[PDB]
Amino acid sequence: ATLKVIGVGGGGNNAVNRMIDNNVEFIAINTDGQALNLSKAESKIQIGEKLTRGLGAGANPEIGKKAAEESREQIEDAIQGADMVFVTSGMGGGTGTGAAPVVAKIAKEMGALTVGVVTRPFSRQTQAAAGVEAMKAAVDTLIVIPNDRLLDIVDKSTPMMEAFKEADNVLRQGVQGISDLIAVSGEVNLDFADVKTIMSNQGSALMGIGVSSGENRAVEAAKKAISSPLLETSIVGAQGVLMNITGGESLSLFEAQEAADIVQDAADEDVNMIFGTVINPELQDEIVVTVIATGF
Ligand SMILES: [Cl-]
Ligand SMILES: [Cl-]
Ligand SMILES: [Cl-]
Repeated sequence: ATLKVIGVGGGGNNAVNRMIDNNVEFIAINTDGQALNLSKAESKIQIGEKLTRGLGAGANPEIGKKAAEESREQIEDAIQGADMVFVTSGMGGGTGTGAAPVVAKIAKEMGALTVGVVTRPFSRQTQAAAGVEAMKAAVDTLIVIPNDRLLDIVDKSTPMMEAFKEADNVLRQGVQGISDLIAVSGEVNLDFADVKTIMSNQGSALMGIGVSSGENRAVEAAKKAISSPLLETSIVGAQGVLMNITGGESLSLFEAQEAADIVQDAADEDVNMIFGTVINPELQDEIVVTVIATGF
């Protein structure tokens, strides 16, 4: 499975520059031609050249949205061949904010599992909130992750793709009535209220993702999956919890039972829990635990 990481706008370009420093391709997209010159990505696309001709360096999301639509054909050609796509506009609230949803819409309408990666903190009248809402509408799964843990999505790409495929199958079948899902990785400083606005009023779920390898991998992966402030409060009171651990041939029943215990003890006593264990060679020595909390 081939992955493509697309940084949109100044923020995404800087994110992409850091992640370059494999089997993952990097694309940089921006309305600002001056900034793409500073991108280290092998694939660069300047979008909306007709639309932005004569303008200066602007911060209008609408220009970015229409810039991406003007260059739709160039974007499809660069994404062609991608199984999964990571789209992020990074720490910026300008054109990239508007272009990034369109890039995801293209990746999605091309049949690639499309993940929106949000590093910019948010919660309502900021441009950040508007962008996050727009991205949410366009992607299969939105994932919120600390800016300093950004390299994890490329470093641990194969386990992450298993987690996003799990979220995809949960949505498709409406497991435990879930119809809307946001993913979390790392020490994301948020509570359900900060994201309640932009999720469906019934069927909303939060998925924590923990990945680890080496010694005490199962314990660490399971604890990271529930260590985010967002999962710590949501897991308490959660009427339902979907728990899955996936590893390679080396995954023992001891590691699987321990991970389940850690999640069960954190969860409510009356919680309706579904436990899953999967032996998947492709993970090699990596472990990934997903914990989906619903029914708040
Ligand atoms: Cl899809
Ligand atoms: Cl930061
Ligand atoms: Cl699998």
